[PDB]
Amino acid sequence: KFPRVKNWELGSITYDTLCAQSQQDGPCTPRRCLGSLVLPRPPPAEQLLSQARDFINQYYSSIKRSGSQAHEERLQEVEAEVASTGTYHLRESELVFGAKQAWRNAPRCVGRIQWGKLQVFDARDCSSAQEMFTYICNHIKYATNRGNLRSAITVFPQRAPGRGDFRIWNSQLVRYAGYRQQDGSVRGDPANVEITELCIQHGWTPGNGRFDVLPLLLQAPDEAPELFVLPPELVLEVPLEHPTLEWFAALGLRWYALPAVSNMLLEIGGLEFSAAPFSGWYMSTEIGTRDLCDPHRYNILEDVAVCMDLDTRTTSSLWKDKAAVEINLAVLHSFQLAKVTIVDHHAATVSFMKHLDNEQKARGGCPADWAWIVPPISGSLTPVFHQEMVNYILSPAFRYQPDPW
Amino acid sequence: GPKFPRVKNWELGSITYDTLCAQSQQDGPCTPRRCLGSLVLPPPAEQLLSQARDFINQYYSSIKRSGSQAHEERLQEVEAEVASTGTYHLRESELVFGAKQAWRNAPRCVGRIQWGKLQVFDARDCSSAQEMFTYICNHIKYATNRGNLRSAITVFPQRAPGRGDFRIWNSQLVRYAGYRQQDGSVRGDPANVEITELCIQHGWTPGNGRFDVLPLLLQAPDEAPELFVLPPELVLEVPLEHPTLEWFAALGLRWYALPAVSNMLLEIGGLEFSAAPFSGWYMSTEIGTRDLCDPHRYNILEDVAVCMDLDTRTTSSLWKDKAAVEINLAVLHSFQLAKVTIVDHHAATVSFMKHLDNEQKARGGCPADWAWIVPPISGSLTPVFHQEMVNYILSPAFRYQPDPW
Ligand code: HEM
Ligand code: HEM
Ligand SMILES: N=C(NCCC[C@H](N)C(=O)N[C@@H](CCN)C(N)=O)N[N+](=O)[O-]
Ligand SMILES: N=C(NCCC[C@H](N)C(=O)N[C@@H](CCN)C(N)=O)N[N+](=O)[O-]
Ligand SMILES: C[C@H](O)[C@H](O)[C@H]1CNc2nc(N)[nH]c(=O)c2N1
Ligand SMILES: C[C@H](O)[C@H](O)[C@H]1CNc2nc(N)[nH]c(=O)c2N1
Ligand SMILES: [Zn+2]
Repeated sequence: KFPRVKNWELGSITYDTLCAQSQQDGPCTPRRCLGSLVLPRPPPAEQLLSQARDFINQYYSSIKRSGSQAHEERLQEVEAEVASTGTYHLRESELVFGAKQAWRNAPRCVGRIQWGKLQVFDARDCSSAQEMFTYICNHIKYATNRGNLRSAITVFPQRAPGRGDFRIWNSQLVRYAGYRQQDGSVRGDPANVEITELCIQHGWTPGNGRFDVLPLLLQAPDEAPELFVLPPELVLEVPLEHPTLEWFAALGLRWYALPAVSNMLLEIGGLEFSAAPFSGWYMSTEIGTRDLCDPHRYNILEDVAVCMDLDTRTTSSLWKDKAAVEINLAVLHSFQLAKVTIVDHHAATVSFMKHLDNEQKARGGCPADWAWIVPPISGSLTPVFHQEMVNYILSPAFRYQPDPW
Repeated sequence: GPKFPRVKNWELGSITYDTLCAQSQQDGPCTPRRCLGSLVLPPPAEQLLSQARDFINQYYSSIKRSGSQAHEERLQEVEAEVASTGTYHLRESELVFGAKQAWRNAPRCVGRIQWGKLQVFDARDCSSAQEMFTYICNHIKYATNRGNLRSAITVFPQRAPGRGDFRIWNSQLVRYAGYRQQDGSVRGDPANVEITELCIQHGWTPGNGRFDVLPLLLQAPDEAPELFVLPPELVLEVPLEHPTLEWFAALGLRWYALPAVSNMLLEIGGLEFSAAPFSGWYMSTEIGTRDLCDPHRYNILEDVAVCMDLDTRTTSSLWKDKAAVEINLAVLHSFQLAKVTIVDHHAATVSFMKHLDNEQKARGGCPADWAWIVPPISGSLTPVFHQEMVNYILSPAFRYQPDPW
């Protein structure tokens, strides 16, 4: 029934009872495990109503007023609206609780110890792409806070039956352009070649650098997306330098301060918010290891290794490993020097272990995706590597959705 | 699309579908409700017959005589033998095929590109613990081959109804003792404290070093295990030194050349070989990262970092990452200098990607455990991190079994 969960470094054991609350299926079956796969392969009134009731029940339990008079009336309100219109609307307080629970429930997030502190901006009164842009600029300004980053989420209008969705085409609010060139090489970020081309197609005059901030493509229901350029002063960037390798700064690398996912769907009580960008702060390995070292991304490993005069002739000199460590150290040093919030992978995983213990006491478990929680470098040097994890889907939740184009 | 799991490589953008998983006849630990992929450890003549028929079918398919008169005759011979004795026995060629397939099918082994090159030593005529020791010493001599390691497996008699099992109590043929200290600490390998104590309880006079090779505790059917000391000349070890850090040699670290798992059960056609030690050669991270750096093992990170004069007072200095890389480099360098076979994690993972492609063409897939295939350091710097994997159980197989005590 309840899975037994062991930590091999400490020998401690726990049982996950929270998974019993999962009402949505994952990709695995007794025949085969697909845990390492990245992506998965009006609604029934009864179904929506059951999801709504469960959520409202979650909400009243959180404010210690379960079964109260307020609880009963709210349940009747939801019942009334769904029966007459096929859908319903959340009160702002419920939306706030819901957004925090969705973060708390995200199996792939190692930063969940911060779940209770989230600034929620209600943007459900948005009726145009231009209004979306204003809300997004205010989100960025509040979240960045001159380097003292604050977690936030802005929630745009929910999906509605037979009507197009509000969407942000960009995968993050701040991303660097990727320009395809003659022989097929890429200047900038290869991961963003498609969005860059769409921006150009929608009238953007492209730059030609390696770190050009992309404009936003915002879309209101059933209308073509509109292009908006972020005011440079709102986008805080950090030039990268190394504490002892004087020549590193000359590589001309930099990264933006604010990580802000904008392509995920927020589901709360059966309602779906197709545009609900959220942001916290970076864990250093995201930039130092994946963005800068992935072979299909900036792929700077060899350049740095050569500068360090390492032997790139064979794998056994571990030049890739050495270069990677220095690049991650540069990221940490640079953000600290620029006074911009960032967390290293050791600190982040240590806090996640504390989060697991807190949740075991609070809810009897914590859904977690081991392959995503363990950092991309120095995996076993962190406590999470030695910790067995149980992965499952709880609601409220953040989920992937199809690209709008 | 195809009704089989779709598998993507995110570095290359390539896609394959796994059709081999359709051949699995044993369920794993996952369900649609929750994934337990990160967990380490999650006869009826009628049942035995089905497993035996499947295996014989696999064997005749491998030699391209499926459906032949010989295939049908062998199936009848197995049914007749099980009918009158309750079990059956494998032909020499069937055992060789079976042992190679068990390795080929092992989801947690990154060295499977070598699967077709396994020397299978038949020891099914073994009748005493003394003879088991002779077979084991012969395995070690052949496999070590003075540093030019050769993959091998020695198969002792299968389990038989009502009769005791043949068992090797040690987890590996070569392991270092772990001595619990007065203050509660451990001198040596913390992972081997239990087996060490059992050896002492069975008459072994312990040493007092950090790298004392343990004696073997061998068990013949229905007899107390017997103690055997391995002749030092047969156990090849490698003193550890670093290519540029001259003081590393002074730490007095060392490791053995031969990795030889001895506590796993080899299952072929329903038959169970409780004692079937196998050995290949080490991937450097096994020693440099797990054995030497795990907190619950030798735990030498701080010692090395202090010698490197790193800032061990803060996580952001990445002292653990820096020390781990140098320790792994020392292991590679030392084995190479000693002319002892070893493979670095970059070379091993590249060879495994080739294996995946070979198996896609040969069998339509390859069961693989992502959490185990991705190395413990520099995960995303290797190609396997970016490769989705499907995990499932195929037989013949190597399985864990309960400790004999
Ligand atoms: C406070 C600092 C935070 C830290 C350090 C943190 C860190 C991380 C990291 C390292 C990842 C993996 C990213 C990747 O590899 O692509 C991640 C994923 C995720 N985080 Fe957090 N996070 C933070 C705040 C937030 C906030 C504020 C939310 C939402 C309210 C959130 C929701 C998620 C979700 C949904 C994912 C999975 C996204 C995906 O599947 O691509 N995180 N986070
Ligand atoms: C030829 C060189 C080989 C290399 C480099 C290699 C490497 C590895 C590595 C790195 C692991 C993970 C070990 C751990 O983290 O505990 C592993 C696991 C495994 N290997 Fe291989 N292997 C080789 C040969 C073999 C042979 C000859 C067999 C059997 C005939 C084999 C059977 C397995 C099995 C069953 C596991 C899983 C063990 C467990 O679950 O604890 N390997 N191998
Ligand atoms: N630290 C965060 N990390 C998640 C966002 C950055 C991540 N490294 C990334 O590049 N995510 C892709 C994932 C696309 N599926 C994106 N949204 O563009 N988030 N945060 O709120 O603090
Ligand atoms: N490379 C191998 N690795 C597996 C053996 C060494 C591994 N690092 C290890 O310590 N395995 C534990 C497994 C504990 N479940 C043992 N048997 O003592 N095997 N080989 O045949 O080449
Ligand atoms: C194939 C594999 O699932 C994929 O490369 C995953 C592994 N772990 C990850 N972990 C994090 N945090 N982020 C990622 O993008 C990935 N990618
Ligand atoms: C809890 C987690 O499954 C555990 O620490 C695993 C992870 N991956 C591993 N991978 C390998 N090769 N060997 C191991 O012992 C482990 N341990
Ligand atoms: Zn699974």
